Amino acid sequence: MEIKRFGRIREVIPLPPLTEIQVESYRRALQADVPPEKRENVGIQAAFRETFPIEEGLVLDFLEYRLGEPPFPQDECREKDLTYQAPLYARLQLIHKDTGLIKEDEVFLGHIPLMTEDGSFIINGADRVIVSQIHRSPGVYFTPDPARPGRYIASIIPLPKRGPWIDLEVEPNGVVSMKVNKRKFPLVLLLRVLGYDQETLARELGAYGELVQGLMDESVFAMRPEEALIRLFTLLRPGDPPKRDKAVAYVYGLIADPRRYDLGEAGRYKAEEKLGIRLSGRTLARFEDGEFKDEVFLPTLRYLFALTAGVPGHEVDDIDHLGNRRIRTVGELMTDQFRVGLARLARGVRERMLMGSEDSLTPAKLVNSRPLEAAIREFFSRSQLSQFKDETNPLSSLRHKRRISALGPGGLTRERAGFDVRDVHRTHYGRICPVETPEGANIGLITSLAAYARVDELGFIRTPYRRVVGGVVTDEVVYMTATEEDRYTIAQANTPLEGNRIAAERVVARRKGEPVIVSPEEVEFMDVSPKQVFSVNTNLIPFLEHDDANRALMGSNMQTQAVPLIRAQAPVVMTGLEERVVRDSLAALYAEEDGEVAKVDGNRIVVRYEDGRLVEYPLRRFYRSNQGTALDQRPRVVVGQRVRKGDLLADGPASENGFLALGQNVLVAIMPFDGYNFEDAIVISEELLKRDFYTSIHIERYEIEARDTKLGPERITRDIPHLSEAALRDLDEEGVVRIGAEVKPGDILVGRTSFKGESEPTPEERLLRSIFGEKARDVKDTSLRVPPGEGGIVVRTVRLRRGDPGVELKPGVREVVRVYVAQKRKLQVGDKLANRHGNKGVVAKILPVEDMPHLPDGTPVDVILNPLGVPSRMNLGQILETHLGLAGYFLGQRYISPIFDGAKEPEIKELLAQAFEVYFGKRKGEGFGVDKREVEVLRRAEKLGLVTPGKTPEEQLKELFLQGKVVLYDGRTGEPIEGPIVVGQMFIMKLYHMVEDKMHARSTGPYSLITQQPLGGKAQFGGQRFGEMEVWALEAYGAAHTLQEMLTLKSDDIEGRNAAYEAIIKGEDVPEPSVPESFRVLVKELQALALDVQTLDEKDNPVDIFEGLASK
Amino acid sequence: MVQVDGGRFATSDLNDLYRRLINRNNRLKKLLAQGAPEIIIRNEKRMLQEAVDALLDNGRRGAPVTNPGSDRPLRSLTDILSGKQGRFRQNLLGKRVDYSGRSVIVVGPQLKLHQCGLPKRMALELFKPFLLKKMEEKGIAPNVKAARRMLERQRDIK
Amino acid sequence: KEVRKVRIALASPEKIRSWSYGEVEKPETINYRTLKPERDGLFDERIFGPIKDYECACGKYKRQRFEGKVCERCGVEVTKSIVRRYRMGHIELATPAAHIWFVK
Amino acid sequence: TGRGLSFLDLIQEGNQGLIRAVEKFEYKRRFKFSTYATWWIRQAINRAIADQARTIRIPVHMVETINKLSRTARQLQQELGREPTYEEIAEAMGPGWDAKRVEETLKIAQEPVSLETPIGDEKDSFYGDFIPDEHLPSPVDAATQSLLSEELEKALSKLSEREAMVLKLRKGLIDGREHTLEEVGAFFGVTRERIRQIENKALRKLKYHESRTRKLRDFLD
Amino acid sequence: TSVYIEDVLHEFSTIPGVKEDVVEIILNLKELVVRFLNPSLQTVTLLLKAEGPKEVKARDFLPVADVEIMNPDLHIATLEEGGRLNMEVRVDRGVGYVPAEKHGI
Amino acid sequence: SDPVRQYLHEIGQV
DNA sequence: CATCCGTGACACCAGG
DNA sequence: TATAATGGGAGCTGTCACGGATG
Ligand SMILES: [Mg+2]
Ligand SMILES: [Mg+2]
Ligand SMILES: [Zn+2]
Repeated sequence: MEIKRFGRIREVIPLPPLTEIQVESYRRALQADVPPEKRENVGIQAAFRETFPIEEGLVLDFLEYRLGEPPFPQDECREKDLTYQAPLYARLQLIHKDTGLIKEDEVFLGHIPLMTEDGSFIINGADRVIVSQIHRSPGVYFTPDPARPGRYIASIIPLPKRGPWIDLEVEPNGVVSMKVNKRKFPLVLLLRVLGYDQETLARELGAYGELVQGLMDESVFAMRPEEALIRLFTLLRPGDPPKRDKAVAYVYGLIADPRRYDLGEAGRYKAEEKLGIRLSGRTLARFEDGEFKDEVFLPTLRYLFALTAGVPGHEVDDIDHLGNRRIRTVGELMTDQFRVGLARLARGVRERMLMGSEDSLTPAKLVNSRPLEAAIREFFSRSQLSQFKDETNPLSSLRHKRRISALGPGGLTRERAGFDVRDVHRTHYGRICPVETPEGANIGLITSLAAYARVDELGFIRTPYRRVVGGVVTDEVVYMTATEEDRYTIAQANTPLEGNRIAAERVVARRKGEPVIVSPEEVEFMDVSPKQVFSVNTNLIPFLEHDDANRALMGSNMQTQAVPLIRAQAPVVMTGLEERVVRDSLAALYAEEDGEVAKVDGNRIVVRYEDGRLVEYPLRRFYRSNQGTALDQRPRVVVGQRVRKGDLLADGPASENGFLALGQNVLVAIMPFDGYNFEDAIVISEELLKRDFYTSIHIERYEIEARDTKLGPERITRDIPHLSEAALRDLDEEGVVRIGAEVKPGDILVGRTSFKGESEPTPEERLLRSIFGEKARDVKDTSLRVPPGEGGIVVRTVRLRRGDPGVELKPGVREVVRVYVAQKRKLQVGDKLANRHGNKGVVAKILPVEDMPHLPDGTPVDVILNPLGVPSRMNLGQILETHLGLAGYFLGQRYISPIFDGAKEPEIKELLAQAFEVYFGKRKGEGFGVDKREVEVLRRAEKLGLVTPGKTPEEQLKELFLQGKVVLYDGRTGEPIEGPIVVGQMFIMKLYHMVEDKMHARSTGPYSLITQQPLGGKAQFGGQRFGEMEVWALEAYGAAHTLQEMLTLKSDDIEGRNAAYEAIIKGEDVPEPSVPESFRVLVKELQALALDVQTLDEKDNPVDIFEGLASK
Repeated sequence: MVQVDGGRFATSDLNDLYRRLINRNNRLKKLLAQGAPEIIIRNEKRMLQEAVDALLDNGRRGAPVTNPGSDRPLRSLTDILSGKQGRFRQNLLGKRVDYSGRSVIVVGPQLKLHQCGLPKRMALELFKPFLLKKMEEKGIAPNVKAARRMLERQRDIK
Repeated sequence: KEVRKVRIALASPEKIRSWSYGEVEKPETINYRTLKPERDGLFDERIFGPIKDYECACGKYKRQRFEGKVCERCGVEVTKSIVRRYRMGHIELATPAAHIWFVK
Repeated sequence: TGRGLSFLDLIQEGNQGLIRAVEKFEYKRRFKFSTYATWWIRQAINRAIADQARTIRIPVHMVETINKLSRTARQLQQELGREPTYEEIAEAMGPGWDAKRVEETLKIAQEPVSLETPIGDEKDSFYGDFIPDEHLPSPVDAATQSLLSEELEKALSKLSEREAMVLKLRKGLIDGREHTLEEVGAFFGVTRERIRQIENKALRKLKYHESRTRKLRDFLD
Repeated sequence: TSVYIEDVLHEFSTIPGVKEDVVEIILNLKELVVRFLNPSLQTVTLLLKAEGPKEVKARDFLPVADVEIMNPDLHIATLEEGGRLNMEVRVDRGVGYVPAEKHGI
Repeated sequence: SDPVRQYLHEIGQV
């Protein structure tokens, strides 16, 4: 079909590589493609250089490192539950200071995980995504004191866990105090330890009123640097012997040690820029020629005094400014953990270096790699930022990779974050999306990187603007930080241009975020596009300018939850971004060069390129995602087809001809339907099931292990006791279900027998054995069966065994078996649908086609949305999307309407006029006039003021059609809906929240160890929680007996629940309950605290709730 | 000290706190049996008192006791009683219960004010003992155990 | 008798020893080979009770007929295993220690 | 430090070693006290680490073996660029070590995990919360045992008093244990052959009633 | 109402040489119009056998007496060199809409 | 406050 | 009769 | 069992109200 595109804005630059924040950062951290001598002092190279050399005697220095090749490819890692990693070797040399003996060796330090092509990892077989972390950029800040108005706090902040925060304050007594490790002491002492004499401080700070006299203390200048040094060491180390080489060591490690204290390169730059100085390293002072030389303290104190006095050019700092908040990408986080592991390794190195042979020590005998290995393995497996990858659809993975968390190690603790961290700061324009963020506790703390935004080398987020010189908009694009952006008047990307010149006497622009009407002579820059303000998900919402931000948030977040359908369709109304999202997410498979397609298969595509080479592209077919959604590729070319470079060869999941296909284009009518779409519920047509719309494939993995036991081996077998041939029908000879079978709840997937315990048969057992004359078998059925409410078609069975080549399981495990069950889920009552504008709803009713409202030509609608969902939610975009979708239904075309610059109402009405001609002149030619019911609806519409009185039926029907409304017939009666109804095509997705996964119930089941209460969760066949507030409900009702049932007979009255089950199966009324076990647990846990809790009677005589079983 | 499905053991922190206590107590009894000087016995008694402290309310005084290779504080007896996860609020004033389930809700406009729509597969399990009894009352099964075995598999349900 | 009140009070050392079924002298939990509770340890069946209903540790008595009997070979009473949830032990300190609740 | 014991626990064990060294010193040898004291101090610290650093105590010789195994695997990985298999470790361990022995030694040295291990980022889930209790019988188990005892009494009442009592005494439904033919015969006052004959005929009548009514088959699983 | 394909165990499969997966092949077969001429006829088992480079359409079904295919241009599969397709499809008389989960034929 | 500090202080007396 | 400080507490279900 | 060896080392960065201590 034709794709008519709206919009007048020209996109000077395309969207950057969307996962570059991941791939580029990890590349820079590893430097694996860089020969060792050319490496920069960044990343793990910088970690090595920081740790080494290791001294004290012997010396172990570091030459270089190298990363070998992965021992296994990515798919094999995914199957064998391995980690995609590369071996890490480091060439180290040992030197004896006296002997001069130099021994050299390449030591192996374990493995480091490698980032896949799309910017994700594989940790123990599970795809993971390291989420970038936003935090306060290191540097020197000046903030207003909350208590004292005219006073200000000077804060000095290094990288997280790379030095202590320092505070400088003008106390109420006049002296200038410094706070370090929560110790307030006069700064004059440290200034004296730096070698500052009263001469220099008086000539440097005297200009600022009487403030310098707060720095004048005679008892401090009376002593030389060493005495003041020991004085400060005593003030900072109560009890520690103030030795000279101890005080020097502590002060160096606290203020000048580059291996302990470290501003970032960003902190270095920001200190230099703020204080108007230049720094040598990344610390606050130095140890030069034996004495301490100041770097930062005097400039900071000077700026603080100038801010307190009122000297012009000194202002406080906005700590929410995106020029003072920076991002820590995957590389920086992994490097910090690498540095921690290396420090532990160095501690072990020195340990082995003090007591060894002093001659028979090689680098191998000195390096235990384990402390490093763990420090990496802990980061990728148990960090707050090492998140389980969300690959529901390709867009979900891309969005996950582009996230920004204020949480994590070194981040905000939740329940402690205020409004400021969560606010949309003005500097978020173009850098951080103001829409995509979770609703709930994490609001404003998890955010998304804007579409055109880039993180620079220092960590600050930069956004692009076009240069404008003398009213002429160039094509030179400058990427600015927020601090840089605040210098210029920046016009809006929609200002009218006559081709390269600003063609408006008054243009809308920003000055430090403030909106302002300026002249083209004042414009210094211009925006690139509206797209640069919002994230990728938000950018996929057509008519975004018509939706309130609160529902735009939901429509944005819910595309992440769209399930790949077997017949997925791209939206009839797109934003012009549906292609880049498929391409950058590595969803589809494209052509590497120009050439001719040689072979096309269901599993592979072979292409002959202009170089004569025959390149084979395998197709990933029916693979299971982290969320169970099917990720399969399908060939979209055919044999003999000529293809150019970058042409589509295979559609991935949720991709239609290279366009993002997260749902279906359905025909919606917007009207109530007999209460079946009450309160956001949705009514759908059975036709949607008949043509397999909203049908998705889902695969589940089941796993079992046979291990060695103290009581005999577990063996995976078909020889399961007490089972019929009907129970073992679909089991193969080895006991594993056969590929192709249909498994329902209760069916066996893998047979397993386990030896029983002592199992001393109670006399009933012995007598039953004798009566039936059958020996009690030595093993019992512990087979893996299909859980309740699950099942499908077996598609794979994997079996690994001890003694098989290439296989080695964890100790004790004889064998592992995995079974993959695939199911084709149709839409059912209770499944959740949504559109892109925040309209979400659960399918409440599936009517047969004959009951559906239908057009006069007999076409039934697909979905019935309730109009009451629109006004309160203010998301009129979906309305416009419907109107346009109506035109494209009869013209047979889709559309591209970019956000904030797209289809306007008059153009939609032009298209609607053409559509009405296609829709009605057909009927007028086929020999039919206007219908009687149409005449009645037209009378009603005339009453409503929707059509002009006096025109012909065709004219009024065309007027309605231009308003997007049509006559609609009630399928149950044939009479028309009394008014004309909005009908049109809408893009609707099936979210991941399907009732098939959530319906759960339980009579009785497993109970907890200590509490003897039901377990929680569907997977554990658990019971619902009756919490404090449900108890309050029952109390407020007066349901004393129902509540007592909840507290005793149904949860943890052991005798009570057993007796209740027996009474119910016997037809008897349930017994009165007894003491719940958790109160006995409370009594015993209080006794363990030396507290005697005594249940008494009304005579104050003890009552034994333990029935004598605990009294000697 | 329970054995998980994988054959490995999982245990409560109170065991490690008690082991700390018992080791320090026994070392004190032995240091007193011999003629240990003042400094050593004083250090031992201080460590014993702090062991009792970690057992009864860990983290209350001083740095909280952790396990090797972890920053997580060990869960003492005060932590077991106090908080949203303590014994009172988590297990005594509210419990997880049997004969209970949950599912997605959907409007039913045909219901009368006193009715709801309950899926068959939910109500079967929720009312399962009643269903076994009534199945025995009719001819559907010989006894309760046979009725339960008949309901075990979905294909065996008529 | 019906429960009507619940008193709570401080427990004396004599009261605590009244509760206890035996002093825990060793820091051991279970044997690394047999996976059975060690002697005088934190899980000793001699102190806290039998792991299996009406069955002593060694196995000389394994039926309900013996009830309250204490095996002479291993020292484990023959009662319900449920009592391992109810039977306190104790630890005799070489030096008294303050109850931190009443200190901090 | 780091090897399983607190700094102060290590210090106190070293002090115990220092006491031993004091009581074992000999000043005639002209050696300073530190030289002889360091030996006993190291000995006491290492013995303490071996004896106390494991919730499931492992004898000191087995701890030595497990440490030797760890160091062998570490050297093998330092020379192989990957973690060794069981067979390579068995090679490098010498005679008597096969792969199965390495596997058993690694299995026997597995330390337990905390039931209070956190599950999730919210502070509302423990690893122990998902471990079902296997010891205490379920309501279904107790009800099935009760119905089994009731059906057994229903089947035993169809016998005469003597043969029902003979079966109850021979299987333990009376006083727990199972009696011998001589005991039941001296209790009923007949020959052990006669008590065995009436036990046989009781079992035969029970088999006949069970083939007729089938009221006890489902309990046999 | 049912489809068997040689060397195909279940619906989530591919066939070498065939571009369409089995899911798409069954979706195509769902559009097959089959007219019965005999009134008392209830079930017909169409047999299809194809190979080589060809676009297997609905005509390629071996003809059965008193059975006509009303949409013979209906695409079925796109076989390449060496791709073989051997199907047995089953057409029944019926009324209304009956999903596969309810008849399991 | 810090038992290691306290012990290292008591040790520095002898 | 003030300020300073140590210690409490900070929604529910679901799945984790 | 014996050369001599003699004081550690992280820490890493809420928000409020309340009752008790101090100053
Ligand atoms: Mg060997
Ligand atoms: Mg929860
Ligand atoms: Zn015994």
